[PDB]
Amino acid sequence: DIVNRKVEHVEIAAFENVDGLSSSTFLNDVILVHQGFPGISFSEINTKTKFFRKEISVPVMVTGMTGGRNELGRINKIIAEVAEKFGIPMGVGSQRVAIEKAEARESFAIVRKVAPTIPIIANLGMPQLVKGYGLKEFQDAIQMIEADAIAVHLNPAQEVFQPEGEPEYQIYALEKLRDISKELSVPIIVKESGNGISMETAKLLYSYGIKNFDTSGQGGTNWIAIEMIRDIRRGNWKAESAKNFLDWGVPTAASIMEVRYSVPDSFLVGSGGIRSGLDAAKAIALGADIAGMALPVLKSAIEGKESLEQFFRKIIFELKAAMMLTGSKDVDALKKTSIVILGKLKEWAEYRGINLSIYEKVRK
Amino acid sequence: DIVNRKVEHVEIAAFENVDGLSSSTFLNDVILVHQGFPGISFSEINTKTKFFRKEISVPVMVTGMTGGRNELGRINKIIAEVAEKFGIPMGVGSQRVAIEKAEARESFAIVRKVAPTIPIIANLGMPQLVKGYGLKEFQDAIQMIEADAIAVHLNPAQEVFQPEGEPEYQIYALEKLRDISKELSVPIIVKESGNGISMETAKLLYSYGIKNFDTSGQGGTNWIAIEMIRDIRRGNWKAESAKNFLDWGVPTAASIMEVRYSVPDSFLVGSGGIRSGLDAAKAIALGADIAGMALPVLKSAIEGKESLEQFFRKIIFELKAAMMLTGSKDVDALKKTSIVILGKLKEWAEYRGINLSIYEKVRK
Amino acid sequence: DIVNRKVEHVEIAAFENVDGLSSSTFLNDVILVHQGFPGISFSEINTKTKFFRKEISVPVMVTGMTGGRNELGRINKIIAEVAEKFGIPMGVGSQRVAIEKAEARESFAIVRKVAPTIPIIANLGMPQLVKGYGLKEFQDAIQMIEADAIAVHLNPAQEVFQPEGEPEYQIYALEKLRDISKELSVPIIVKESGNGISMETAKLLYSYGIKNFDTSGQGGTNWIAIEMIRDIRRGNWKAESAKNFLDWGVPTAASIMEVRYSVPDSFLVGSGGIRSGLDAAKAIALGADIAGMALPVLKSAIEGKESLEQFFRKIIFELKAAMMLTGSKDVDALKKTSIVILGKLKEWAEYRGINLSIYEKVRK
Amino acid sequence: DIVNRKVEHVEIAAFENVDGLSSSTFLNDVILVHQGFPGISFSEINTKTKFFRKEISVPVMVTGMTGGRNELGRINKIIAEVAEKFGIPMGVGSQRVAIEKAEARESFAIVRKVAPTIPIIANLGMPQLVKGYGLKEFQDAIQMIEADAIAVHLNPAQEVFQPEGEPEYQIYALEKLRDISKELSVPIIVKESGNGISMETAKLLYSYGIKNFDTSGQGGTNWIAIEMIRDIRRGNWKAESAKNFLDWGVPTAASIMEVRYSVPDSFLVGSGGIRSGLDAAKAIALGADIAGMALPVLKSAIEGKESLEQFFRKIIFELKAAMMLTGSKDVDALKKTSIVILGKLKEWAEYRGINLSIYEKVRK
Ligand SMILES: Cc1cc2c(cc1C)N(C[C@H](O)[C@H](O)[C@H](O)COP(=O)(O)O)c1[nH]c(=O)[nH]c(=O)c1N2
Ligand SMILES: Cc1cc2c(cc1C)N(C[C@H](O)[C@H](O)[C@H](O)COP(=O)(O)O)c1[nH]c(=O)[nH]c(=O)c1N2
Ligand SMILES: Cc1cc2c(cc1C)N(C[C@H](O)[C@H](O)[C@H](O)COP(=O)(O)O)c1[nH]c(=O)[nH]c(=O)c1N2
Ligand SMILES: Cc1cc2c(cc1C)N(C[C@H](O)[C@H](O)[C@H](O)COP(=O)(O)O)c1[nH]c(=O)[nH]c(=O)c1N2
Ligand code: DMA
Ligand code: DMA
Ligand code: DMA
Ligand code: DMA
Ligand SMILES: [Mg+2]
Ligand SMILES: [Mg+2]
Ligand SMILES: [Mg+2]
Ligand SMILES: [Mg+2]
Repeated sequence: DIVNRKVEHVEIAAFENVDGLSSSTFLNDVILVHQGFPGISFSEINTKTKFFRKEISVPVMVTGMTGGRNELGRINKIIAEVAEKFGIPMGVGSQRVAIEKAEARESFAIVRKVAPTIPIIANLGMPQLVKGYGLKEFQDAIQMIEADAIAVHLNPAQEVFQPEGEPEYQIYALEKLRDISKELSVPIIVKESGNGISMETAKLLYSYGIKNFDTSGQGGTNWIAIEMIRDIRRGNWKAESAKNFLDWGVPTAASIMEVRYSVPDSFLVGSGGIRSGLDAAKAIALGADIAGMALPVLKSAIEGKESLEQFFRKIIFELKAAMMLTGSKDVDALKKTSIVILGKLKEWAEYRGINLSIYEKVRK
Repeated sequence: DIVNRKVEHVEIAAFENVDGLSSSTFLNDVILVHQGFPGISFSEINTKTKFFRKEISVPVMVTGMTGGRNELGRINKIIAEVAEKFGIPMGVGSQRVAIEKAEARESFAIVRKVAPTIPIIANLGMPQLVKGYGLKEFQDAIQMIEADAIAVHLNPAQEVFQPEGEPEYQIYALEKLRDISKELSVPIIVKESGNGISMETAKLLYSYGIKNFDTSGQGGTNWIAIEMIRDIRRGNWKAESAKNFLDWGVPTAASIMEVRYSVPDSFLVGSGGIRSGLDAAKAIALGADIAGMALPVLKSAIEGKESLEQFFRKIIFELKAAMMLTGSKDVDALKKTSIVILGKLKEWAEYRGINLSIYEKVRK
Repeated sequence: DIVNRKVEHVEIAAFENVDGLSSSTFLNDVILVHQGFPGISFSEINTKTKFFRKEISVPVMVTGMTGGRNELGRINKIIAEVAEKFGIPMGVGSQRVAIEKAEARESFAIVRKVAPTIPIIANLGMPQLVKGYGLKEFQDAIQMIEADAIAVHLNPAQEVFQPEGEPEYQIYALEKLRDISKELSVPIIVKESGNGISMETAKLLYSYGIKNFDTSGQGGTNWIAIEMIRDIRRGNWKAESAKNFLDWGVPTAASIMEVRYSVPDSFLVGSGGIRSGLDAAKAIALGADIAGMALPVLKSAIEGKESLEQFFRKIIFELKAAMMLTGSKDVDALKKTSIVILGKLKEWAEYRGINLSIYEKVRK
Repeated sequence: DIVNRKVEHVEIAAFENVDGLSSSTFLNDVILVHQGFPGISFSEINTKTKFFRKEISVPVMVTGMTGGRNELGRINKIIAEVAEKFGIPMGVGSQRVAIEKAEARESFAIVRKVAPTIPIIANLGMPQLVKGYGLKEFQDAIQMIEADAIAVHLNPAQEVFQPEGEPEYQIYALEKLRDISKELSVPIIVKESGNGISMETAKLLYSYGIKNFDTSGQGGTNWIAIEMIRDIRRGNWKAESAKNFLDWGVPTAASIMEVRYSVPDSFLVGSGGIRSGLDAAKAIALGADIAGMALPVLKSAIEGKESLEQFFRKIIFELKAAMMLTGSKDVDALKKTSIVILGKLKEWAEYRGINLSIYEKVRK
């Protein structure tokens, strides 16, 4: 039944109009300054970077999406086996369903079988921490796929408009998280799910010992939109309310600035509407350590293994083109390449007290 | 015959194209900062607030609209009985017509019969104070519905383009108002009617002892548009002039900033184009104490009692969603939640001498 | 054949698409702050103002347009006789044609016959001052209509794209103008013709003793557009060049700011795209002493005497509405009423060194 | 093969939709302030200016485009013979092809035969300097057309998306360039090719002794677009990546500011999307010494000799009109005429540390 929500999610995300629906990443307001004389050759560009204790080929990850049933597991298999081939890390979808029903454990375990070397990242929802999940459930999720880290997702926006949502985010869940990090063998990433991390949220999380964030800003997959659709589907009256919140949240680019600025030493994934290597480059240049993608990976994986390899090839090339044309020989150079910030993103930062000068210093 | 204007008003407002016609609230320029970790549960959100001496369930009021005849009174009945059920305060329409003709007194009295506990707010027009209304007419309007307060409306824009308008706002009417507040048992609210309160007007009113304002800014019901339509209807030449003034006035959001800034200790209703709980939340967060609605309430009440209950349910839910997602446990927290101010609203405030730093201080 | 240009001008201006073609007044960037409590009555609004030695009913003038032939003179008759009735001043079109051919003298003389009391303003082009016009031609034009002042028009943009244009503006023409003002019985106004006065131009003119300006900015009648059309009409290749300059010039609102700021004690007419009393009010509020109109007056006059009276009635009413709603009892109050300056106009002023604070001081 | 790319380039540029495709020059953000009193006559406007050791009639050049085959040479012949007639300098296309195959030497040599007096500018690509071109190849290209200077083009963006591109820009190529300037009889100009020169690139080039730049910014011919088309044409997968980079680069206007600001004493050609004399005037006023055009010259030359003479006539007239209407008697006056900078260009400059005050000083 929760496994039904799992298929509905994938089905709506893949085939319905929810990518950037009434939302914006603000990435249009970010411009990488072209360098007519790059000072490097294309083939000497090096895209390698660290991902905790491992090394990855490209500063891009597939962020968690699905699992919990068979056709969901065979998607996870396609994603993971291609991810392995390209040396890029992969998060799995929420593992709640695999703690609840043991038949679902396979659709997540397949990932480590077929991707033995890349970082794999586990996934559990924050609301579970208030509803009695603790150290052992976390250890289960982790060692079920031999995870290199665990992602705890923030989705209060989604839970609110969900027909069946559990919108409970009592502060005590953070005390519990902080305790679970005491004795977890792997690091915790806190990620949003299409609505973005603000500087108040980041600072709070940091004050409880969280050092790794994933922006998941608005302008990508619109989870409010997805739940609106589920609501329309069962004539649930919340549908119309959801419509009014379609553009709620921190746009991805704003979130990257906000997190980097408020917690300078963070490890930061810039995600939420990354659709090209150009988007990925902007996010990294803007302040992220790596870029994250979900929806476009799903869409390719559904079409098949080679479709997804073609996709990763395209992303990688686009990224390298952006690096080439900014004179960035490696990921570190990209992180400090010249940018222009315009428009609504500029106004956002100004109002939010982000000093553009001290910001430029912090991102390098 | 003035009872004809009363039906025409309702008929045009309800069924013709006048909501936000060529006008804007500037509320698009206000963004509530999403909090991925709210720190509260949805069901522990408390929406209660004070409304003078009484307590109300939700920081929302129905602002005055109509009365003066029978089908107008049965609308007032539907509005008031639903308002009672939800614990939200209700203003009645201008009571001039009930001071003039005694047959109209019923269409206002019904309100207190069917809504014994919520705050009810009386209504008289400012131009009447120049045309010989005084303490007794005020007391009449008040005790005719056992009002908890009286709203005196400013409508010079409307009076100008009205075919039959009385555009007289001599300063002496304020001396009279100030004298009437001497010996009125209830407080006075001064409200606009679709064209907004500026800081010059607020400061003037304050200097005469008025402490409670209702912004009624542009971007909602367009009263200049309504009178243009009445003018077109009787081939009155003023119709075309009215067309040129369709976007005249202070946008709601600007007005809320202006009044809060210029009179910090005011009790402020933020109204004019509030159409969702999101709009209500923005207005409160921006600086209002409560949000006010008229037109969408009318439209639902015309459709029937349950239609209106469905409407209030939707508004309330939307509001609580906004509170949830900003980590606002109660109305006070919402009043000091994080916002972003962009675009034309920002330019408006900057030009008008509204220091954004001292503004942030004042709203908290 | 210069009398042919005269008819072509009127015919194109009246019946072809040239009003605000690709141009803008920037008046949308000027907002008059609505006053919910005006503090005055509509009927006590006084619209009288000085126009040199005379007094006029309304702070509006009809700026010069035509004359030089019979159907042109009967337009001038309609304009002047209605202008007399309303107590508003009128400029005539360029009188070159009446100095050249004596048969054309009637189409200008009719104006003083039918309008004995209002200020009448003569008209000669600046390029004539380089081509041997002097004190006597000026005196001729003046006493031919018993002018209360003479307007000398700047039209280099127009002359450039004119098929037959004389684009000669040698500095020496100013020495000559300065000398002609020595012994002229009436004041000189220098006006543009759809392309606006900059602060460099105003300062220069001032340094030669000119104290009265008429902005005639872009966003109204587009003279480059008119000459483009004349060019298209005789397959003259300049047509396409003219197309590229369609938005050349200082927008009216920018010009008003520029002239007022650079020459604070100037008498300033704000003209170029004034189409409503609202436009007129904005121009005056912005810094003009009076507002000027040409094209919409032509269009009405062509339709007939009563059509034009209806037009002036509409303009006057609109103006008084703007005054009413800003609490402006008279023209002086309007000149210092509260405004907001946004958008492109704001950027224009900032770049041009117009300090917004010292500007606010100067306009009062 | 390489001579095929040469024809394809011309064919796509001339007949396909690639001029300003998804790109912008930002020239809309530059406004020349109109002067109602120019202070000059149109016929006394002098458009002469220096181009290294020679004098040219107009501050405009034809920047390099083509050559390498016969129908390409007869285009070069039309361009050069008209350029001679008008006294405007002409760059040739890349001469790589004429170093490689001797049959191609004629299509470049024709230029000096038919244009004996104007400056002719040679052309070689930067990537050739890493691939073993040196002093002798440069001297070949130079004396093959008796060049007055040599342009070395930067095209890394193009090389990246080219199906057959050589994206190699190792720093060592600059050491080589700097050495080649040791013993070249003529000056070197470094030009981009549709993607613009940034201040980092300019400063770097300057630090290696380069003093002459050609902005070739985005908003004109879109070379990424051209290669996308070549890619689509051979089902090369890069096509879709190129689509994501269609608006990559420094807009022309931004580039002119950037180069002028970062290297004040530079000789600067402002090119990339110059389509009218108005565009040319803006570029010069903005900070360029001369304006450069390519695509519109190609398009006319393809139509024939007289078509191209008509084109240069139109450009020249437009330029003089702009000069007239800003009171610019000569090129120097235009270089210091009054401008307004708005919009996205303003934001670009502000973020990039271009102080608008010190900028105004530098451009005069
Ligand atoms: C079908 C599907 C299902 C999920 C998601 C995505 C999709 C499309 N995402 C959210 C995802 O990781 C990401 O943060 C956002 O979707 C924004 O990225 P994109 O815009 O999709 O690239 C997600 N996040 C998470 O932490 N737990 C979950 O189980 C899921 N579920
Ligand atoms: C039919 C109708 C009639 C009235 C009104 C409204 C409507 C729709 N409103 C104005 C109202 O209280 C409010 O200030 C504005 O309409 C802006 O709010 P909305 O945009 O309608 O939510 C109103 N105001 C008032 O003070 N006296 C009046 O009698 C009325 N009349
Ligand atoms: C038919 C016609 C002919 C003329 C004009 C206008 C029209 C429409 N105007 C220009 C006019 O006075 C004014 O400055 C501009 O037209 C801008 O005002 P409007 O936009 O027309 O209100 C004008 N100006 C002038 O000084 N001498 C002239 O003879 C004329 N000729
Ligand atoms: C057909 C064709 C071919 C070339 C070019 C252009 C065209 C249209 N241009 C680029 C040109 O000089 C200029 O920098 C850009 O095209 C921008 O100017 P326009 O937007 O074309 O005016 C060019 N540049 C260069 O340095 N070497 C080359 O051989 C060519 N090739
Ligand atoms: C984008 C996202 C976080 C999806 C999972 O949410 P959910 O509440 O359906 O899953 P679970 O309840 O298993 O966390
Ligand atoms: C928005 C508003 C005040 C409507 C009532 O106007 P009116 O002029 O019909 O009211 P009254 O009955 O007080 O004249
Ligand atoms: C707008 C304007 C100034 C029109 C008169 O121009 P013109 O050149 O036709 O008139 P004249 O030849 O009389 O200067
Ligand atoms: C715009 C431009 C530089 C076109 C020539 O590119 P190319 O790579 O064909 O030049 P080359 O012949 O030097 O490789
Ligand atoms: Mg959950
Ligand atoms: Mg009334
Ligand atoms: Mg003339
Ligand atoms: Mg090459």
